[PDB]
Amino acid sequence: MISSLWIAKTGLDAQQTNMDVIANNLANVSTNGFKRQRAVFEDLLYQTIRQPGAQSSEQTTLPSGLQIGTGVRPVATERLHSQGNLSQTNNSKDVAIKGQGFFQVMLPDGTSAYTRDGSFQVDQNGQLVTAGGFQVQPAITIPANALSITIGRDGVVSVTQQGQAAPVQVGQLNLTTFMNDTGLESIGENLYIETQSSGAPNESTPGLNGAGLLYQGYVETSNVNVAEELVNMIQVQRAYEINSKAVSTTDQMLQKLTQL
Amino acid sequence: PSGLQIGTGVRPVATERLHSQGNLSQTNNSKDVAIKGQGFFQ
Amino acid sequence: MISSLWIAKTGLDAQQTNMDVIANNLANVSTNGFKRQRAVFEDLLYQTIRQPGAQSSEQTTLPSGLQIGTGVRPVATERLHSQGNLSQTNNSKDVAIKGQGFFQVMLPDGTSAYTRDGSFQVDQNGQLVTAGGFQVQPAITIPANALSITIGRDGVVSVTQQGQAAPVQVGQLNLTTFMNDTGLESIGENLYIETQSSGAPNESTPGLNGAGLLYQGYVETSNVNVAEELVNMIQVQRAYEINSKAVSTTDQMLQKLTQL
Amino acid sequence: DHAIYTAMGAASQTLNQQAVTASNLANASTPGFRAQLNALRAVPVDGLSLATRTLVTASTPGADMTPGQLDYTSRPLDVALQQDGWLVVQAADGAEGYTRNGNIQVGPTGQLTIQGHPVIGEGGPITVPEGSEITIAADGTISALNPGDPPNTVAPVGRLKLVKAEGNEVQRSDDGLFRLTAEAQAERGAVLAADPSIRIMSGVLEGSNVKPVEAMTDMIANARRFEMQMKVITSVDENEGRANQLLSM
Repeated sequence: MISSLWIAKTGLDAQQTNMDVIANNLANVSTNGFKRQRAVFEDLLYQTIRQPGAQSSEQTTLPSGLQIGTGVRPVATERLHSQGNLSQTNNSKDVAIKGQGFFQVMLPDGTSAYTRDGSFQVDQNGQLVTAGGFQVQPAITIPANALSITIGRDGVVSVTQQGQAAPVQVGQLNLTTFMNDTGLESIGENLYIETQSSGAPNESTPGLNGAGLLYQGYVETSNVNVAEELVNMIQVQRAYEINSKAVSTTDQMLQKLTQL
Repeated sequence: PSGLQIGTGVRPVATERLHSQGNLSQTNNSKDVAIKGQGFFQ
Repeated sequence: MISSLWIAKTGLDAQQTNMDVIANNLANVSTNGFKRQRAVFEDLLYQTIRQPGAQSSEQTTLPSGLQIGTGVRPVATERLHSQGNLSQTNNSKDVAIKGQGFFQVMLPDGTSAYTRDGSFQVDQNGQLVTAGGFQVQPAITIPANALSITIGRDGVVSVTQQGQAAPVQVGQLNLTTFMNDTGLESIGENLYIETQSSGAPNESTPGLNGAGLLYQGYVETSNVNVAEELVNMIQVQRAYEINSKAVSTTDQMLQKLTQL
Repeated sequence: DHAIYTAMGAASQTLNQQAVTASNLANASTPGFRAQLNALRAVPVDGLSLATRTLVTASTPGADMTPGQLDYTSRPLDVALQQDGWLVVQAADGAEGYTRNGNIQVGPTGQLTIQGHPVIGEGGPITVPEGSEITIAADGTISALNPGDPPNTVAPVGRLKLVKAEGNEVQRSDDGLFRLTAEAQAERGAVLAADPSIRIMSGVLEGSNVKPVEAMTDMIANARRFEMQMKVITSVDENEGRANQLLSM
C-alpha cells in the first residue's frame, strides 16, 4: 500500500485520539480534583529521497531536494496541574488543598497511590477513607462519639468530646509533593501512582517544604475550560474532514491507476 | 509601508488591585479598627 | 493546475486573511488603546492576451480584446487611529490621552517603543512602568511615601507628602507624536515601533505642538465598532462560499475533461 | 513509445506530491509544525537531436516559515517565539536543532526538555532546581521560585537562548528539528549567536501553519494531473499495440 493512504490514516487516528481526550475531558466536569488532559502530537521521521544540491547562487534557484515524511503519532497526554476552584459542601469531613500537594493513600494491594480529592468519609471502624474505602495515610482513627471533627490549615485533625473543653488532637493529615507533578500515572478512580518520570514522593506537613494548606468543608473542582474543549471539538471535526478528503483523493487516484 | 501585519490573540497581562480608600462601617466593637490613608497591619 | 484554480485560491486566501483581521480586531475589545485594523486588498497585474483591434465606428462594434488578470493579494492593513471613548478606572497612576500622542517606552533590548495605553504602575524603585514593567521614558521616580500622585493635563506629575502644603513636582510625562500615525509597525504588547512610513518621532509636552492633553484616572478604550465587524463577517463568509463555488465548478470541469 | 515513461514519471511524482501534502496535512494541530511546501521541477533530457522530452521530478524546496497562529493556554512555561525565531535544542545525535515548539517540560531532576532531547540555552542543557515553579520572561530569562520560600526570592536561574534564522538559511534534518543549510555556514557560523532581540510570548503556544485552503487545491490539482497522465499512457499503449501489426506478415 502506498504511503499516502497510511499517512492520512495516521492523521485520522490522531484526530480520533484527540477527540477521545476531549470527550474524557468533558465527561469529567463535576469530578472533584480532576485535572484537564491535553493531547500533544509529533511528526515522524522524514524519509529523505534526494538530498538537495548546492546553491550555486549564480541565479536565483529553487533549493529543491526531496523528503516526504509521514505520520502524526501521539507523543503525550499531559496533565495540566493548575489550581481548580473550590465548592462549599458544608461537609465537615471534606477537604480541599491550597497549592501543590497530594494525599497519600494505601491501596488494597499494598502500594501507595496519591489523590487530589477530599470527599472523605469514615468506615465503620473510624478510619479516614476516600469514597471507595481507600485508607488515607497515615491512618487516622476517629473515636466513636465525636461531636465534631476539625481539620486545620496544616492537617491537624482533632475531635470534640462531650464534656471536654478541649479538642483532643486525634491525628495529623500530612501531604506529599512530587518533583514533577505532571509525570504521575493516573490509574483512574481519582488516584495517581508515582513513576520514574515523577521522582520519589516527598512527604511533609501541609504548608511546609512547598506543600499546600488544607481547607475544611470545601472540595476542589475540575479545572476544565469548556470553551477550550468546544473550540478543540470544532478543530478536531474539521481536521478529520480534511484528512478524510485526503484519503478519498488518494483512493480515487489509485482507482484510475488500476483501470489501466 | 514595507509589509503588513495580521496578528492574533488578546492575552491577559495583569490584574491590578485598586488600593484606594474604602468607606467605613460602624461595628460598635471595641477591638475593631480601620485605617485612614495607606498602611497595612502586620 | 490551470489558472482558474490558482486565482480562486488567491481569493480564498484573501477572505481567510480578512477573517483573521476581523477576528483579531474583534477579540481586542476591552483592550486599552487598541486601534481597529482594516484589511485593504489590491488586484494583481492583468496579462493582455489579445490587444483590442480597430474600432472602425462604421457600426457599433464590441471593443473585444482579451485580458484576464489574476489574484487578490492583500496590500495593506491600515490601523484606524481615532480617539476612543474614555472609561473611568479610579486608579491614580492611570492616564489616557486627549488627542494624538504616544507614551515612549524603553524596550528591554534598548530601542524605543510607543504605546497609547495608560495602565501604568510603579515598580519597587518608584519608576513608572507599563503593565509588564517596561520603563516609561523619560524615567519618573515617585518618592517612597507619597500621600497621593497627580498627573496634570500637561504631564506635570507631582506627589503630596506628609506635612508640606505643596505638591512637589516630581517629574514630567511628555508625549511623542508622529507625522503619519498610521505607519507605526505594531509589535504586540500594545506597542508600536517607528518605521520609514511614519518618520522620526517628535517629542513634546502634552498640549503643545499638536500633542494631545492628558486625562488622569481614565483609560482609552478600543475604537472597535462591533456592528461593522459583524457585517464584514457576513460579507467574508458569503465571498468565501462564492470562491469555493468557483473552485468546485472548475474542478468538475476538469473531472469531465480527464474522463475523456 | 518512450513517451509513456515521461507520463509515468509525472504520475509517479504526483503521488509523491500527494504524499507530501498528506504528511503536511495530517500534521495540523502538531505544535509548532512547519509545513513542508512542495514544487515540481521540469527536467529536460538534453540529447543528440530534437530535445522534446522533459520529466516532472517532485521536490520539496523547503519549509513554510509563516508563523502559525497562537493558542493561549496560560501555562507558565509554554513559549511562543516571535517571527523568524527559534528555540535551540540538543538533538539526538547532539547538535543544535531549531524548533518552534515551545511546549517546555521539566523532568524530576530539573532538565528543561522540549520533547526529550533537551533544550539548549546559555551553556549546555538548562537545569533548574527541582522544585522549579518556572517562569519564563520576554527576552528569555528563566526565574525559579521554590514553592515554600518567600516570593522575593525569584532570582533568575537561567536564560533561554533564541536564534534568528528563516527560510532560505534553514532546512529540516529528518527529524522535527531544523538546521542551517551548509550554504549559511560560510556565513553566520556553525553555532549561531543569541540575537538579543528575539522576544518570547509566555503562556502561549504556536500551532502548525498548515494552510487547509492551499492543501485542498494541492490535492484537487494532483488528482486531475494524475488522471491526465493515465489518459496519455492509455493512448500511448493503444498506439503501440495497434502499431505492432506492421512487422508481421
